Amino acid sequence: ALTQPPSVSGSPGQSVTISCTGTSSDIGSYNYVSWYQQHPGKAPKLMIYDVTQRPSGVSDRFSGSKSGNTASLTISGLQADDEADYYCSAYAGRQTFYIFGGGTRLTV
Amino acid sequence: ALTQPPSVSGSPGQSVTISCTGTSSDIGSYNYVSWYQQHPGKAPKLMIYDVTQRPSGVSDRFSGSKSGNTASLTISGLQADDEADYYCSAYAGRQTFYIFGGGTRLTV
Amino acid sequence: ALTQPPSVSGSPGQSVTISCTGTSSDIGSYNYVSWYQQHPGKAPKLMIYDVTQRPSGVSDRFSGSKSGNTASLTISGLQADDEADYYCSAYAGRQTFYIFGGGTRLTV
Amino acid sequence: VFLGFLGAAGSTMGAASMTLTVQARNLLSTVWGIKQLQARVLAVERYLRDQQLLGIWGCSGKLICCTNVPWNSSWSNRNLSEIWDNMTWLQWDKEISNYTQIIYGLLEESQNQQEKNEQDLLALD
Amino acid sequence: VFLGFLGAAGSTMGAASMTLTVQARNLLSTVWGIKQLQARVLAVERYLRDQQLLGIWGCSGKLICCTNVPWNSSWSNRNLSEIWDNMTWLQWDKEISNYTQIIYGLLEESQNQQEKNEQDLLALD
Amino acid sequence: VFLGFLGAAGSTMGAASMTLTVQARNLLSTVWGIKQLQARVLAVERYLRDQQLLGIWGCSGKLICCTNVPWNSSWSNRNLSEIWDNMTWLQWDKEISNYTQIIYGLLEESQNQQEKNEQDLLALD
Amino acid sequence: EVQLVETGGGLVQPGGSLKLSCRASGYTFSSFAMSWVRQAPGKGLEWVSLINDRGGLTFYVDSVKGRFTISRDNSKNTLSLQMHSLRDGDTAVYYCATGGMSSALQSSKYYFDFWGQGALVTV
Amino acid sequence: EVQLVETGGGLVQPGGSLKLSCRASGYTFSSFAMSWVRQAPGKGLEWVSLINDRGGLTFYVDSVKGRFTISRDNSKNTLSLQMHSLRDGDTAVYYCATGGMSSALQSSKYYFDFWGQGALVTV
Amino acid sequence: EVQLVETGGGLVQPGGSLKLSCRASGYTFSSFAMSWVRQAPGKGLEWVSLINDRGGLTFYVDSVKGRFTISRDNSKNTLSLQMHSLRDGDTAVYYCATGGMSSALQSSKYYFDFWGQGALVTV
Ligand SMILES: *[C@@H]1O[C@H](CO)[C@@H](O[C@@H]2O[C@H](CO)[C@@H](O[C@@H]3O[C@H](CO)[C@@H](O)[C@H](O)[C@@H]3O)[C@H](O)[C@H]2NC(C)=O)[C@H](O)[C@H]1NC(C)=O
Ligand SMILES: *[C@@H]1O[C@H](CO)[C@@H](O[C@@H]2O[C@H](CO)[C@@H](O[C@@H]3O[C@H](CO)[C@@H](O)[C@H](O)[C@@H]3O)[C@H](O)[C@H]2NC(C)=O)[C@H](O)[C@H]1NC(C)=O
Ligand SMILES: *[C@@H]1O[C@H](CO)[C@@H](O[C@@H]2O[C@H](CO)[C@@H](O[C@@H]3O[C@H](CO)[C@@H](O)[C@H](O)[C@@H]3O)[C@H](O)[C@H]2NC(C)=O)[C@H](O)[C@H]1NC(C)=O
Ligand SMILES: *[C@@H]1O[C@H](CO)[C@@H](O)[C@H](O)[C@H]1NC(C)=O
Ligand SMILES: *[C@@H]1O[C@H](CO)[C@@H](O)[C@H](O)[C@H]1NC(C)=O
Ligand SMILES: *[C@@H]1O[C@H](CO)[C@@H](O)[C@H](O)[C@H]1NC(C)=O
Ligand SMILES: *[C@@H]1O[C@H](CO)[C@@H](O)[C@H](O)[C@H]1NC(C)=O
Ligand SMILES: *[C@@H]1O[C@H](CO)[C@@H](O)[C@H](O)[C@H]1NC(C)=O
Ligand SMILES: *[C@@H]1O[C@H](CO)[C@@H](O)[C@H](O)[C@H]1NC(C)=O
Repeated sequence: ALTQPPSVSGSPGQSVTISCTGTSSDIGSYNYVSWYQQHPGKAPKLMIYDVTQRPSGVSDRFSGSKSGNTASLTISGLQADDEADYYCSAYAGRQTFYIFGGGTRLTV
Repeated sequence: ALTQPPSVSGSPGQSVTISCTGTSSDIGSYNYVSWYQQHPGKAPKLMIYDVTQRPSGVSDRFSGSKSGNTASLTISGLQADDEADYYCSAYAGRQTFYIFGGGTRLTV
Repeated sequence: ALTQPPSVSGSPGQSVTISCTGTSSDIGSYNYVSWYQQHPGKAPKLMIYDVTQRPSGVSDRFSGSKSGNTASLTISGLQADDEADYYCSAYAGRQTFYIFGGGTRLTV
Repeated sequence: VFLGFLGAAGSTMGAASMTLTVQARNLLSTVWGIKQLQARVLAVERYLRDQQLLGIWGCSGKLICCTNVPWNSSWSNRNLSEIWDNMTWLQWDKEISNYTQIIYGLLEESQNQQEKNEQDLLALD
Repeated sequence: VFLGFLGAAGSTMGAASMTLTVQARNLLSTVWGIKQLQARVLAVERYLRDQQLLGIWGCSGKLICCTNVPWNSSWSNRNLSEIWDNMTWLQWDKEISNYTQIIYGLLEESQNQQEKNEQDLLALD
Repeated sequence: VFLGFLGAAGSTMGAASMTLTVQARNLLSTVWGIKQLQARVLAVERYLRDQQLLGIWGCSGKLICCTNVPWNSSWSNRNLSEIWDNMTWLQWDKEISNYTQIIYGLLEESQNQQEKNEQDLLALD
Repeated sequence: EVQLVETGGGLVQPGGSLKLSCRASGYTFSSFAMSWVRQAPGKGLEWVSLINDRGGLTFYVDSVKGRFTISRDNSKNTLSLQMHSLRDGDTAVYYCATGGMSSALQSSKYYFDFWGQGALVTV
Repeated sequence: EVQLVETGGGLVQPGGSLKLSCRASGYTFSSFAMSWVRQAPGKGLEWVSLINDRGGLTFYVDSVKGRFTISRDNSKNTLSLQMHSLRDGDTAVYYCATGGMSSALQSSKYYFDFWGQGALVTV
Repeated sequence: EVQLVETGGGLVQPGGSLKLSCRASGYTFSSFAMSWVRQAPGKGLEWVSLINDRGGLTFYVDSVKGRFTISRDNSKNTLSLQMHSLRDGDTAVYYCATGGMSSALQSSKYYFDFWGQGALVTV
């Protein structure tokens, strides 16, 4: 699995960064790290894919980056809707395909 | 290995059923389950093969069946000669070929 | 790893034998067992290769032999220079290539 | 080269399957010069048509090739003993020639084509 | 046999890649007798030249063969969608014919040759 | 194509084994028209005989193929250095031509045939 | 416009069986690899299984390797997940999603683009 | 009419070696896969090794993989089991049996049809 | 006449990186497989990695499989070992040696014939 902080706190207008530590075999080997946002009680939504890329309909406020074995999601200009569970996902190779990190609660 | 009851008891004229619980990878994957009868102090003898089929020289009193991951041997019309150790055998795949269950003593 | 005695003692003029016990998969499977001599504070030097063969510049005093899963290095006519750490090495196969035994100190 | 050629023609199919190389080695070697050249060219292109058929399946460079096409009992409902221990290849060909084209079509329809495409895709992950 | 021959010629390359066997089956079948024989012999040796090219790479007996030659953006800088979903094989050939020989040279220079030698050496350990 | 053809003929066998593709690419391309056609047809069927020999062993579509036939010291008792670093392929052929047929017979007798049959059987378990 | 609706979530006894289905609309179903990802109620997401666009290749997490079976029908635009010998650890909301892989003739889609509503399975 | 007689069972020191043999009669020896199955005295049966009809393919249980070697001679109608580096866990009555597998040109014989008498090995 | 000189041993923080190099002279560099073998200061020798004569095949011990990278340049007669995510267990004197394997056209060289001086790495 991917180590993730259980909670990150912020206020509107600032910028927060949720980290995601993984093994060298998954995040240090492949540039396929993605971030999902699950509002409470609804399905997840893809916010970031391929480390940096963004889907269509996602603001520039969500951004992604990677460094070694650690991938980070930066959320800038916090708002009320941003309160969600932010899940990490990494492609871990042919044998084990996808490993999800523990969900991170954002409090605004 | 295959889980088998250590002992089953009966009287002449009734019908008893010896069970054989196995993993999904062996009994739940292949229809190759066989039953041997080893009288004390002599070699084993094939009583059932391929779950249901019978060899030549074996009475209809011995029968076999399967359900999910559990294979059963039914012996009807018990007699004195039926006192033996009844062994389960299952083909567990290419890597591990054959797994035998613990012997079951029949008392008549 | 290869089990080796931590120490072997002798005097000049005698003949000593350093043993090397290994698994059947490495010494009992391949006739590629080699012995290195590391004087203190310097690099190792190949003394024996392919169980019995000797490099160029190595005296007949160093000899090697094998029996089952145990390979032995015989040093005859002990001298002052022979004080060293004698290391065993075995080719353990395609997956794990080389396994070294624990160094053996020779005291003269 | 010619020794044993078709010698197992009357053997069982199981026994004749151990002699495939004697019958495989023997498929490759004025107006009459043109006749001999036409014969040689015809033999060459026939051999190449057979090899192409083997290659569009997964059976390239193989005299025995296992496939992923299931056997249909509409083609033959005999058990392996009747086929490989009681029958010969000539009798089997006489029995199965009506479905041979269906079998060839199935061999190149899905199994080798979808296999190849799936190996194209499995070389991505 | 001739059915569907070149029918996907105007299809996308991705869609035309599912019909390779119809165009692969169709490459193998007095003075005019000599003319017909010359045509047949030429077709045979052409087919064998193509198969030899496939075989000196790792692509023997295969209609789709993945290699270890990286794609260079000096040959084509289009993304997979423009190639396999927007373009046809004729247009792709027109675009890539200037580098085809470089690609063939790279296919037989290092990848199959060094692979084979490395498999020669990996069969020692 | 013709560049480097037989250039390593005087090289060591080890060094000439890195140039096999230059000598493999060069084996495939009125009364005199019949003469040229006979030459072309002969070259084609010769190439196909060699490929058939490679294919009845496990060496299909390969220029270097490792086998399961042990080397017998009755054929040559030289160590690898004398063969691959001191001798050329012409000298080796002169030395080993008396046993070549025995080696070919052993290559197609047991190793490929029993291997294939054993892979037929290993695809059952 | 993409919609993925799951049907078949319910209650099943331990050791039972269950067939989940996911119906897709709003896009080319046959051009997308599909995946099943489960979230236990208090825990996070866990990838269960994956199937390619043509339905020929199926991958599973080792915890459900011999028990689960992912399949699809492109004609009907349906994605099925058959579950056998259900254990207590399989209690979760199962989502059908589009992505996980792609063909060799497409860009890499190592991510789950469009998710479904969810289907609650309790053992 | 089938008979399978084992010879070579005896006493051997730990770390020793032993060659068991099994002579077969009453049937076509070369048409049958053979197997060695051992039963420790108070315990049940355990499959040891298997060899195909031609003698080219040999399979072993992982506990004796590098130590045991099954072989056969069809001309002599003999089945040999060489045992090296014998441990204390190998104490058992060894039975040679016919079956375990079959050729691709035969029906599946995933069972041991005809058993032998037995050969007692004690370490 | 054979000489193998190692350069690049030093101090590196945990989790850091380091490139060791080994320059060879006195023999045909391209005709020899190379190896890296490390000895921790109080402990014995441990094989780290191996590379063939052409530099195409690389083998590592499982403890450093995804972290270390052996390479060579035959034109320059250099053997490089790149080390990433260095742990505390990698503290050792690293020796570059000639041997470990050979080509199919050469006698077996399953041994390390000529050793280097050493390069001390401390984490
Ligand atoms: C032509 O067909 C006949 C059958 O009509 C075939 O005869 C069979 O030949 C084999 C091989 O010689 C015989 O096997 C041998 O049999 C005895 C036991 O009977 C045994 O001493 C040997 O171990 C060996 O297996 C077989 O008995 C015989 N069967 C019969 C007569 O029923 C014959 O092979 C065919 N010949 C061809 C295709 O050339
Ligand atoms: C010639 O080129 C045209 C495009 O200029 C190709 O037309 C395309 O044909 C395919 C296959 O019939 C159509 O797919 C179908 O489309 C609808 C949705 O539009 C849907 O009902 C079906 O599921 C199916 O996928 C496709 O729409 C159509 N595209 C266009 C007109 O843009 C045509 O295939 C080419 N013909 C050849 C190479 O023979
Ligand atoms: C014809 O035979 C001669 C030997 O009689 C071959 O000469 C050898 O050629 C190679 C390649 O040029 C030389 O290797 C080079 O040598 C020096 C060290 O001597 C070094 O600077 C280079 O790294 C390189 O390896 C080799 O020395 C030379 N050997 C001799 C003269 O004994 C020649 O290659 C053959 N030519 C053919 C088959 O075309
Ligand atoms: C076998 O052939 C019949 C027609 O003879 C066909 O309808 C049936 O689907 C076939 N079975 C299989 C399993 O392909
Ligand atoms: C094959 O079908 C044809 C159809 O005319 C029929 O005459 C022939 O008897 C059939 N052969 C077999 C072996 O069923
Ligand atoms: C691609 O081609 C250019 C010349 O057009 C060449 O210089 C370059 O090295 C090539 N790139 C690769 C990665 O081979
Ligand atoms: C290929 O190069 C030739 C050189 O004369 C040039 O005329 C031609 O336009 C080029 N073609 C392409 C497709 O770049
Ligand atoms: C080698 O050849 C001799 C005859 O020259 C033959 O008797 C011997 O059995 C052969 N050796 C092997 C191992 O095949
Ligand atoms: C091969 O055998 C023939 C038999 O006449 C003999 O003349 C010839 O010298 C032999 N050649 C070699 C290289 O041994």
